[PDB]
Amino acid sequence: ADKELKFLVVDDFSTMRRIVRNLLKELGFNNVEEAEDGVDALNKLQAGGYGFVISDWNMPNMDGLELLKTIRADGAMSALPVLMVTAEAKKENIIAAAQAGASGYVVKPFTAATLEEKLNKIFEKLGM
Ligand SMILES: [Mn+2]
Ligand SMILES: [Xe]
Repeated sequence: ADKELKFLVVDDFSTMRRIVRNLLKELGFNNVEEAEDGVDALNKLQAGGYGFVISDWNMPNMDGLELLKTIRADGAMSALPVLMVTAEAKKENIIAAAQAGASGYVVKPFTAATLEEKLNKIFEKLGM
């Protein structure tokens, strides 16, 4: 995928945001920003330019499911790819997120390999 693609990384914990960001760097993506929750994320997406979103689920202000639903419901971002990266692993949460339009779902903890694999899976289906 285009190495200038702009990513938005969302999680309420810096450690994870940091892992994701560094991982993206390895893959060749430097246009990367961070957000700490749904609200903070929506504001930046409103700033335009974003082409991909990686997000956590449990976060104050607006959690990841809500963010996802909001992004898919907005005519201006509805197809924005959204990859869930969360510790929630119950099948019931995966269903909800998936039904809600998630482009992918990764469970924490995860390896460098797993992430890249999922990202490419999403690129592959969107022809990116
Ligand atoms: Mn969290
Ligand atoms: Xe994330």
